[PDB]
Amino acid sequence: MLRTMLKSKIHRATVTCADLHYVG
Amino acid sequence: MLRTMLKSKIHRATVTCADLHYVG
Amino acid sequence: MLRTMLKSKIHRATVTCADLHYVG
Amino acid sequence: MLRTMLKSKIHRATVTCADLHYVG
Amino acid sequence: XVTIDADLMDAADLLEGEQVTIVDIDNGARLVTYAITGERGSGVIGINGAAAHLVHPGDLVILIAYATMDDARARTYQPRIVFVDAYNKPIDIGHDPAFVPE
Amino acid sequence: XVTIDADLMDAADLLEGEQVTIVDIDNGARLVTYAITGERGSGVIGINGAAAHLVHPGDLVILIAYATMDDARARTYQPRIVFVDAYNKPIDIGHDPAFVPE
Amino acid sequence: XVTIDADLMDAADLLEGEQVTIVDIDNGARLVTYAITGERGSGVIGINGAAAHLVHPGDLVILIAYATMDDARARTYQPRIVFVDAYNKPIDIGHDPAFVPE
Amino acid sequence: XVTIDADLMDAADLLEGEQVTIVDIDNGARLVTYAITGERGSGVIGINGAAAHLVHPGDLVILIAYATMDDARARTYQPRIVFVDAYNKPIDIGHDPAFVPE
Ligand SMILES: [N+]
Ligand SMILES: [N+]
Ligand SMILES: [N+]
Ligand SMILES: [N+]
Repeated sequence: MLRTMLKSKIHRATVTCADLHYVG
Repeated sequence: MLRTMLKSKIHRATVTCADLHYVG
Repeated sequence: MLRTMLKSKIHRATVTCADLHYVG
Repeated sequence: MLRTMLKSKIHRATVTCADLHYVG
Repeated sequence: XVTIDADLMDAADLLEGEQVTIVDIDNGARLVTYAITGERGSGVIGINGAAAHLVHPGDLVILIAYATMDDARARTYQPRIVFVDAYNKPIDIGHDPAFVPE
Repeated sequence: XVTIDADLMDAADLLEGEQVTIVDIDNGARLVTYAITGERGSGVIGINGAAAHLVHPGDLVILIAYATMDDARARTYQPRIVFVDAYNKPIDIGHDPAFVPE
Repeated sequence: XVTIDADLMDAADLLEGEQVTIVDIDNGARLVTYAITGERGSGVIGINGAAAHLVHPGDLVILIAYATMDDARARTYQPRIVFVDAYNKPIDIGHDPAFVPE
Repeated sequence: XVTIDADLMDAADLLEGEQVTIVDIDNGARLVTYAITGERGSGVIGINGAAAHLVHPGDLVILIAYATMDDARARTYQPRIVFVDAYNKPIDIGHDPAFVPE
């Protein structure tokens, strides 16, 4: 039987940019 | 082949606190 | 490698009851 | 241990039709 | 959650407790829950608890379950597709999610 | 996230870090997070961070975890169903997600 | 659901029935469904049923599938990234989800 | 999606392409995407495409990845928890998702 477990957390990170046309 | 099955349920629990700045 | 695949579909089913206080 | 990884991407595709009564 | 006629669960290869996605044709709601066995032959599609905020009696819904499987198996896998009538009785069972009867 | 009384985690077979779906009876919110161990016996059901936008103190919530398993195992699998009282103390543990006590 | 040109499914390593996430550049909708094979070479990206509440004709969408795999495999895994033109014809196939042609 | 400083990906044990849940402290948005490697040491947390409908520059976000594993392994599993400063530089790495430094 398989459980789903938290493995990574980066917390209270500040978004540096957010735009509809940027791809990555 | 793998199925996804309910394994745990805690029901009609009352939320004791809920705040944006608490971490855990 | 594992893929996630559709395995069951029941379609255009009519909801017979829907209420906040029924448990199951 | 299993990771969930992106395996397929089709991007900036144009939706050719979208209707509530079409099944597939 | 969702209470499903045992006949419909069997027809669709759904086990009690199996995760199930519900999508609502009438209002577009989409949610994830699990199946609860309903009285066999009653035609019950019952929405219980929290999900009754999003799904209402008389709505047309689609019920979906997924499986995880090896790549080799997925290439030959055949889903269980159950078409029902106005009384939630199974009238057709096949492999094609887009098939409509008559 | 969600901080859960260790007694409730044990009763429900939840591990620290285990993924958990929360659904809110009062407002219909549905979200996915993970369990954090709360002080044993305190009755804490604490909603932390971002999830406090959707869940508020005094709300009635259902906490759900899922397992992935072989088809053969899923046919005999028995969930851990924990019914709690007004103080979030476990009063009944069984196999039936739809069972209600008294 | 979503009906996809068979050419696009092949280019992207999508099987019929494979789970697919759709995100909508125009309105920000995000939903999970499965792929249905569309007429090869037609350029069809068809949204059927409930999902038509959230996605509309002419919208720009991204289609995503995920795989679950062993940690060792995930470190060397290469996705199948398919860039399409204004007519939903595949013009570039590579490993980099952020690559844009010309 | 989300473009993450390579230093942060390494600190958090995230691979390029790995599925990632984003939750937004400021507005409560919750979405699922995948990680894209960002310029090492730049502090980039970039939201690209459709997700920019839900997440805005200057927002405080939490980034989460999950693993699926055998029950025996899950009982001893230790997550990788990365606390960052105002410039998205890693200042603490530990096992406790609820730990806050100083
Ligand atoms: N993108
Ligand atoms: N937190
Ligand atoms: N319930
Ligand atoms: N459909």
